[PDB]
Amino acid sequence: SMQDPIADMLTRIRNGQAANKAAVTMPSSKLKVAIANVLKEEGFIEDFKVEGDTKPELELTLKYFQGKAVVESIQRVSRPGLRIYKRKDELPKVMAGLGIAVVSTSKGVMTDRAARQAGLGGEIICYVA
Amino acid sequence: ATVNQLVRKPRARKVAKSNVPALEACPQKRGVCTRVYTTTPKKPNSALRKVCRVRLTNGFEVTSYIGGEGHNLQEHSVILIRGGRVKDLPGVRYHTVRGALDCSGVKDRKQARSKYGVKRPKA
RNA sequence: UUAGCUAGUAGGUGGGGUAACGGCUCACCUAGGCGACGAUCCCUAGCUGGUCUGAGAGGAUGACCAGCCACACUGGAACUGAGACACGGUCCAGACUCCUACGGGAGGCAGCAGUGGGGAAUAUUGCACAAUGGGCGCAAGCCUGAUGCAGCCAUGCCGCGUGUAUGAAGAAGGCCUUCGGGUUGUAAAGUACUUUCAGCGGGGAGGAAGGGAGUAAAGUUAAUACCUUUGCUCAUUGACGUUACCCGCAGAAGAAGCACCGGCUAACUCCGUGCCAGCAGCCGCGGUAAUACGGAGGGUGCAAGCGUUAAUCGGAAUUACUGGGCGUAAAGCGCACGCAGGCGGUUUGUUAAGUCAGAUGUGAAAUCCCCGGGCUCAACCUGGGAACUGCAUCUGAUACUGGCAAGCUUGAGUCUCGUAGAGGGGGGUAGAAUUCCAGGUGUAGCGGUGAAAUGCGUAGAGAUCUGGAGGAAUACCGGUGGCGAAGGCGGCCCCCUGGACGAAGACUGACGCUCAGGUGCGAAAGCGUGGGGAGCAAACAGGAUUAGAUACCCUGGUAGUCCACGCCGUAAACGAUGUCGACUUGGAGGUUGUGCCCUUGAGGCGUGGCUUCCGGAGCUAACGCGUUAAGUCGACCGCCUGGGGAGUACGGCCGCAAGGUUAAAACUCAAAUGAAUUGACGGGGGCCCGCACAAGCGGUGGAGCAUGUGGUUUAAUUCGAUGCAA
RNA sequence: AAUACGUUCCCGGGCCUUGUACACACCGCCCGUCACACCAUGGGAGUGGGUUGCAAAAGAAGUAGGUAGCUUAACCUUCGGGAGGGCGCUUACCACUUUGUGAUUCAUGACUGGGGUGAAGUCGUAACAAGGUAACCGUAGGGGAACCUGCGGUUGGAUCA
RNA sequence: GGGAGAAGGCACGCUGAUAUGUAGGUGAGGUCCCUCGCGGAUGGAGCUGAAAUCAGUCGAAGAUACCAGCUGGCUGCAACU
Ligand SMILES: [Mg+2]
Ligand SMILES: [Mg+2]
Ligand SMILES: [Mg+2]
Ligand SMILES: [Mg+2]
Ligand SMILES: [Mg+2]
Ligand SMILES: [Mg+2]
Ligand SMILES: [Mg+2]
Ligand SMILES: [Mg+2]
Ligand SMILES: [Mg+2]
Ligand SMILES: [Mg+2]
Ligand SMILES: [Mg+2]
Ligand SMILES: [Mg+2]
Ligand SMILES: [Mg+2]
Ligand SMILES: [Mg+2]
Ligand SMILES: [Mg+2]
Ligand SMILES: [Mg+2]
Ligand SMILES: [Mg+2]
Ligand SMILES: [Mg+2]
Ligand SMILES: [Mg+2]
Ligand SMILES: [Mg+2]
Ligand SMILES: [Mg+2]
Ligand SMILES: [Mg+2]
Ligand SMILES: [Mg+2]
Ligand SMILES: [Mg+2]
Ligand SMILES: [Mg+2]
Ligand SMILES: [Mg+2]
Ligand SMILES: [Mg+2]
Ligand SMILES: [Mg+2]
Ligand SMILES: [Mg+2]
Ligand SMILES: [Mg+2]
Ligand SMILES: [Mg+2]
Ligand SMILES: [Mg+2]
Ligand SMILES: [Mg+2]
Ligand SMILES: [Mg+2]
Ligand SMILES: [Mg+2]
Ligand SMILES: [Mg+2]
Ligand SMILES: [Mg+2]
Ligand SMILES: [Mg+2]
Ligand SMILES: [Mg+2]
Ligand SMILES: [Mg+2]
Ligand SMILES: [Mg+2]
Ligand SMILES: [Mg+2]
Ligand SMILES: [Mg+2]
Ligand SMILES: [Mg+2]
Ligand SMILES: [Mg+2]
Ligand SMILES: [Mg+2]
Ligand SMILES: [Mg+2]
Ligand SMILES: [Mg+2]
Ligand SMILES: [Mg+2]
Repeated sequence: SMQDPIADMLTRIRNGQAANKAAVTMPSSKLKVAIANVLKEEGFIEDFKVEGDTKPELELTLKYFQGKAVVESIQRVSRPGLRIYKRKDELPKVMAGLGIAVVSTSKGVMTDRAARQAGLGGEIICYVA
Repeated sequence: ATVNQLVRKPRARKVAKSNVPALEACPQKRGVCTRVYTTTPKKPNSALRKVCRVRLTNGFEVTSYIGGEGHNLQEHSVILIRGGRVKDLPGVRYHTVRGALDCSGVKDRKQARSKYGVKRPKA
């Protein structure tokens, strides 16, 4: 069944991106919306919207550069079968800092960089480069 | 594969099975010569290889090679054996230590003497 | 290949008990307590700091130093004491040994030496309490196999030496050589020169602080006694010890071996040997040139060591947490249901266990690491730091996970009406054919094979027509058609019944996915009882083939194949591809729903389910897979860890049996394996050539002789040529 | 001189293609019984040890409880003895030990089974090509051996003219 | 089904207490109903009475006599009565 909708989100991005799709859409959720926010703010997607009230559909506008996908890799780290948590001084960095790790903290979802600078650790949701 | 699965049944390294069990993790063992004979080897080789059956101080009885050209060994010879198989002689997994106990050195050796129990010739 | 364990057992009351809480103990009462988060039982084992290895994560490990525990010949016991159920105490019992005048006694090295024994293997029955530390004493001191030292062993680590410089046609000798020369080789001899270390003489730190006599001052006190503290002087204390270290003497004098040189791998030649003798970590060397055996010369690598063996980790991503796999290589359980378990859509509030932050305590010292210091350097010793990535308490943060509460409708169900189907079970029934029975016609064969024979027929077969019995299976339809979880399901009709799919809207409100153990299903053969028995056919008999022919072929033919009720539980049970869900370009078909369109044609435009063939990206060792994934992801399960041994043995469970299920080890090899490539080959195929066949003419094989060969003979019948190609 | 339509058939060969477990390449590879030697292992009337459950029997020393007999310097005494102690006896616990019957594990055992390994041996030729009867899987029966045969299943079968 | 009474173990007399005789068995007077009897209910008197635990006690010995299985292991044969 559909027991990890975040992996599903990652994957819908990854596959539509690989399929040079202009956009991708998925059932929404606050947690997805919090991740989409980080992606956009770090320039991995154009923009996003959620539409509807009772059955909210979230939509991500993908991004391309040299007839290439801006998103090179996008992988699930922590997951329902194996939760991954890190401390502030243990926070991974992707591509030596060129990519990012999405981290969920007591102060909401942010990048490894952000959480690092704010003295926090959290659940490592994914890597993106 | 699953994490869950490993959590129920951990990775379990295979225990190495030895090639010289009769030694029981000793560098050599002592033993009496039970039979002293020759035997022919395996494809593609051909010879009369000197071997002996040896009852060791720990009860094990094994066949052991008697390397070098010439040896003066017989039944009731007390010898020292070490690890080391003879490849074209299946079953043979030990070597006799030339020039220890009742086993004499190889006669007239000049090169590699210490592997054949031969004193340095006055010269 | 251990699933159940437990009567002081778990708790309660009260008495007793301990230094103290306590089933510690006893009485009474309750009937609990433990266990798949692994109890019980079985095997093994002292735990740690740390050690070795590894980039790390890990793996392996627990000598030496330090911390804790346990033991003191074996089993049991308490006595004394602050402390013991006592390492050189006591008592009892056991095992064993020693003394004895025979009546009786005595002892316990796992303290330090030492002995026997075992072993591949591990040291002296040494000196001293001078130093540090322990016991006693006011002290002096006495005791201290703790300790400090010395002896033994290359066991390891570190340091140094075994000389330095000069020395050429470059000698002699050796070795190779095409006899020109090359090499050993500045190596040696010669020439100067140095003297560490070992030898011998001479001198001489430090480890020494104290303690002892006196003296003086203070605190004491009646007191200058004594006592004690602190200054002063005098004479003294070192086992090591022939110390470290320094100076002098003699002379290169006393000090170099081990393995290797085929590839991996630094180092090549000759002679000897000849599948022998032998080498060998792996491949693999050895039958006349062996850089691989053995010797030599030469060379390479190490060096007071060098090799071999043993042993841990590494390389090994080869148990893969970091960090792998299961279509064809090892690996998807034959299939489904499902408890425990793992995981779980979306919103709000709450909680604050997980997670995160901070603070505090702790994480012994030594070790490791960093910067310094001390021994002539180094090993070694040592100061300070950093590190101990861990644990615990408190206080916070609330995004994610968990708990709690209310929900939500998209997941999942329920409802209605229809559709297709060899889905299952039971009961009827049909026409074709075989075999058989009964007759008519007919007459000499039928049958079978490559050829035959066995077999059948004048008791009239076979052939033909007619009537009847019986069993088994259902041509055509029929199809990369359909249905089912898999196994598997096919004439027609009815009855009972499961699943799938479509349309529309209503209802329930995460009720879901997966599933170790458990349960059920599960081709054929096989088993048990009773039926049934046409055809087919293990076994068996007969006929053939063949060198043989326990076969393939023929003539027969029993079990079985069929029915009922039980058993068995396996197959290449296969897509050799586990289940569920989400996502990712296309083309042509098959099948089956359904909405729309002058139905105006056997159509035109959509929209679901299943399915076949291609193919795109991507994936893959390749082959291939490719929206029915072997692509991109997630949840859960099963399984693999080189070949043989072995799906074997032993144990357990199961079965009437056959057997099934779970599932090892020794031993042995350096392979086994997958896909694809170039050949060759095939009693595979296609196309095509040659006096290859076919069409012709003349021959050889018979005869006599010539001739060659074989054979036979011989003193010799000389040697060679032997399928086409003698 | 005769005769040739033609390439189905024999023999040698060429090209394309296919299957292969062949590569000193079909005079290839390879399978099992049987014979001989060696290795480890299972079974096996049994033989000998270790550990252990249950049921009982046993009861040294010690400590505690009880205490009539015996005995007693310190305290009490009205001088007769008292209190208290010791010994002895006795009860509880319990070591050694004994008996019966089970369980488990190690070693070993006449003989027997299969397995592995050997330069060459004997019999055949089962698989690899359509391997000359396509092979294999499960099962059952048969046979010196590889195997053969029946039933169902699979393609991991050549050729389809 | 069996093997099985496998094998092997423990208890066993007497006296007292629990209880001057218990659990149980039997059942009268009385009371009440009655379709009245050889009736039903209630009631528990009297009678009878094993067994257990605790404590004590005699003997060498408590199933004391008579009475009343010996047990186990391997193997031939016939299934069995
Ligand atoms: Mg109490
Ligand atoms: Mg031990
Ligand atoms: Mg020591
Ligand atoms: Mg020591
Ligand atoms: Mg220690
Ligand atoms: Mg003791
Ligand atoms: Mg005491
Ligand atoms: Mg102790
Ligand atoms: Mg002692
Ligand atoms: Mg010895
Ligand atoms: Mg010369
Ligand atoms: Mg000197
Ligand atoms: Mg001094
Ligand atoms: Mg080289
Ligand atoms: Mg060598
Ligand atoms: Mg040679
Ligand atoms: Mg090693
Ligand atoms: Mg590893
Ligand atoms: Mg792998
Ligand atoms: Mg295939
Ligand atoms: Mg496979
Ligand atoms: Mg399957
Ligand atoms: Mg709040
Ligand atoms: Mg220094
Ligand atoms: Mg230090
Ligand atoms: Mg420090
Ligand atoms: Mg420390
Ligand atoms: Mg929540
Ligand atoms: Mg008929
Ligand atoms: Mg509602
Ligand atoms: Mg039957
Ligand atoms: Mg037949
Ligand atoms: Mg039968
Ligand atoms: Mg199977
Ligand atoms: Mg395809
Ligand atoms: Mg492709
Ligand atoms: Mg193996
Ligand atoms: Mg089996
Ligand atoms: Mg192939
Ligand atoms: Mg012709
Ligand atoms: Mg002729
Ligand atoms: Mg041809
Ligand atoms: Mg045995
Ligand atoms: Mg054949
Ligand atoms: Mg064949
Ligand atoms: Mg068949
Ligand atoms: Mg009594
Ligand atoms: Mg007899
Ligand atoms: Mg009889």
